[PDB]
Amino acid sequence: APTAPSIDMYGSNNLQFSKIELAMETTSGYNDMVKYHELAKIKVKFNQWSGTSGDTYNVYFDGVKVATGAITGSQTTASFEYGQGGLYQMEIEACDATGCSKSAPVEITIADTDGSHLKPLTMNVDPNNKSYNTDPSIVMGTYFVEWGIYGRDYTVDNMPVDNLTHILYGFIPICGPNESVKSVGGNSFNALQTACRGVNDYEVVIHDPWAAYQKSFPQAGHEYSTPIKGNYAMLMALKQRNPDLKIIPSIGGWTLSDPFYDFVDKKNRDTFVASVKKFLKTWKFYDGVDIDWEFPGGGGAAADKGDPVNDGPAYIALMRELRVMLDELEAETGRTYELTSAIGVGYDKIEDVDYADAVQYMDYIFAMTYDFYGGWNNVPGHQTALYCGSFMRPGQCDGGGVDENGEPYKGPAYTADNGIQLLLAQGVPANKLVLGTAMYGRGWEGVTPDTLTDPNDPMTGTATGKLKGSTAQGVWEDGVIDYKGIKSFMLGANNTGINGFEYGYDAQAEAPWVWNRSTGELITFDDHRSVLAKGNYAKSLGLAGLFSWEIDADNGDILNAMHEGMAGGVVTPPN
Ligand SMILES: C[n+]1cc2c3c(ccc2c2ccc4cc5c(cc4c21)OCO5)OCO3
Ligand SMILES: C[n+]1cc2c3c(ccc2c2ccc4cc5c(cc4c21)OCO5)OCO3
Repeated sequence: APTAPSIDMYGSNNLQFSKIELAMETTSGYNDMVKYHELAKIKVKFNQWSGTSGDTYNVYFDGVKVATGAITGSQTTASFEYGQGGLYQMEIEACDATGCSKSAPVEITIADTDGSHLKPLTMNVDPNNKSYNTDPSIVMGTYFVEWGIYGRDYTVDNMPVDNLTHILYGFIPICGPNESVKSVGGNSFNALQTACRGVNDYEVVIHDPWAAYQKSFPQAGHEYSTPIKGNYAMLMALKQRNPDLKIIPSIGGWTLSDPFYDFVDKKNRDTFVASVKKFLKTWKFYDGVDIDWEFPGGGGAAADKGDPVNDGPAYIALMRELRVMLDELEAETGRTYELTSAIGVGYDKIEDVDYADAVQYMDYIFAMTYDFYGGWNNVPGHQTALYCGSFMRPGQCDGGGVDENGEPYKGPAYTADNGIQLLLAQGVPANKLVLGTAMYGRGWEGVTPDTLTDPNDPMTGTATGKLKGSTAQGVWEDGVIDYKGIKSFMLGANNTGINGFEYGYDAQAEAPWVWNRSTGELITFDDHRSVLAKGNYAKSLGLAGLFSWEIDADNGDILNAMHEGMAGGVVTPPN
């Protein structure tokens, strides 16, 4: 028989092959950093220094023949293409008319972006996240933010994955106009300009390739030379652990929506939709797309953008066109892909889209039932309430009244139910609506007892400015505090108030607050009671479930309350 091939491990890239080529120690344009191949190029060198070499080689993966070729004397390179990622035991055999002889088996890795080469992720979840057996029909969603791996020190293996159905990854930018990104300061705008170098306008890109696929996470077993690292390799390993989990890229958001206003021109929609198809072919762990345009008709970060006439029909066309494209991917792959969108729920945001037309293309609408009131001005109110609070004036709730100046309200007040009922009354099906819960508070200072028109209710006061604090307190921006910061610095373990704060609850609105009457610090948030009220409301109206912004800010209490409030319930999944 021929001499058995001896595999040259270092001549064959120690048997590590990848379908994706990712640049590693540089930051450049997206199309220069990311190159995906439908088939991996496998090149394995072997030698046969003694004896006869034979005529032909065969390569086996786990005892199955996957390639064959000619022997070339004493040193041969087996070259072939392979599609399916995984870890395989490889043997190389040499054959001639006298017989065949085979190398010892050795493990070969073919990396792919579905995580097929990876073991299930090792988790490190805060144990205050509890176990539930919520029915698998109900949505339990959250947003994981790409930058939460920095100061917030919250990584993919911290997520309480068994308590989630959907993880929306915030956020994928669109190349083009992006002045709003400069409002976050720091290097966000410049990092986008780098990502977009050599990329056509209106195509998606990864904003932070260090966080997405370059950073080595030791908890995930990453080495500097591992071919895919970052949050994305951890999400691929998480999908191996929990295969029914849906992980969906969220495109846009508050700071990244400026390009959507040019989608009134179909040519820019076509560029965008094609780039999303390419993105989902490149990054296989993703299960759909979420469109967070804030907002059709304007009222978002860009004060000079928004067209009430034209943006709704553009949004609807976008959804139509994305569902055509996702149907093409479903034909090509055999997979199911979801199309979702997070939307404003103030009456003035809902009126700018005919959701009765859009929702036929969509699996879910994530209703942004939060940010109703906040530190952008000095008017207290409930930022995430279901219903109208005690603080509101007569006729403010339904918008028939007049304000303190005598001027008509322009529409119903900002509450979750006023927006959910506007959506239901136009025919959006309840079982496509997902209710938002806040894992943060918004707040003010200067709300001292002398400013209250009703002494029992601090939401009748007036502020002097935004809540101030430090990042150790969960205050990453003035006026906004992580829930886990409110619990550590204002509520305490028994939920009865520490550090000079008192807890209160507006039972009409279903909304909690903490108030320090000495500093005038007042914070509006969601807590166990108000999240149980949202779950009861969702069960009552047959909504699809609940989601939250943002998972790094919880300590487990808010996601536990989301499950607790949904106990016993089931829903019909959208078809
Ligand atoms: C995109 N980034 C990169 C960062 C970063 C840091 C620290 C903070 C950030 C950051 C903080 C807040 C952000 C907020 C954002 C954002 C991006 C960021 C953001 O885009 C959407 O709104 O050290 C390395 O790189
Ligand atoms: C000014 N801002 C910044 C935001 C923001 C976010 C998320 C939401 C907001 C936001 C939401 C509602 C708002 C409503 C407003 C406003 C500002 C905002 C507002 O000014 C007038 O009424 O992550 C980046 O930064």
